[PDB]
Amino acid sequence: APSNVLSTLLWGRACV
Repeated sequence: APSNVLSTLLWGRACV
């Protein structure tokens, strides 16, 4: 799912 706020930290790794 979209990182939104924390997606960035785990962008392309784990935003869920």
